[PDB]
Amino acid sequence: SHMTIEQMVDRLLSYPERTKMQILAPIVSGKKGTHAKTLEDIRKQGYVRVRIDREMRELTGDIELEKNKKHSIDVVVDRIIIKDGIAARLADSLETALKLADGKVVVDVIGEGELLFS
Amino acid sequence: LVVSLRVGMEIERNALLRRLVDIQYDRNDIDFRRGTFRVRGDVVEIFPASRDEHCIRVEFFGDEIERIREVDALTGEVLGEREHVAIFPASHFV
Repeated sequence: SHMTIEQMVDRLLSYPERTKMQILAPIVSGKKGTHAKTLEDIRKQGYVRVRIDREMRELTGDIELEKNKKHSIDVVVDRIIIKDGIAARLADSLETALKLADGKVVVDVIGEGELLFS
Repeated sequence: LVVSLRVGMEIERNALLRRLVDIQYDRNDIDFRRGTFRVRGDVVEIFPASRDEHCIRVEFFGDEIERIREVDALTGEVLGEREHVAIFPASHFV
């Protein structure tokens, strides 16, 4: 239910060394609208990479979404590899994503599936 | 004492962080002030001590620098793209 950051970090640390992961903030899930204001704020906050409708796209690419169609937008906060000393970085990146997406974070494990924490 | 950065340079993100602290930059995720840096996952932004300089945005992919840009930190606007940059210490007293 309500995981601590320690619990989240320790779960990711249970993966083998060299495991690649992307830490995502699921800011919009299955919602209609252009989401122009959202994309603007995230660009203004200095983020680079987003996943919009399952396409990895860059911010400041002039992104326009159809208003009357549902969209999902994930901010790609970090792209990490499990290795010695990553603990603090995992914590920080997880925290950043949780703040962005109002207490949810998605971890995409490359070669495996996704983990949802909250 | 200078921290040299270039595209394709093999360096861990936290290694860059340590080196910045070593030269009197403070981590400040809550301020835009000169002589500090902020961290956003695999992006590190450095606000140089020098007046008239732009914020430097360093983008990592694994243990490699993939892109370095001059940016407006307040607005996120990209002002330039760089191959090579160098960060000197935040003070002349080291």
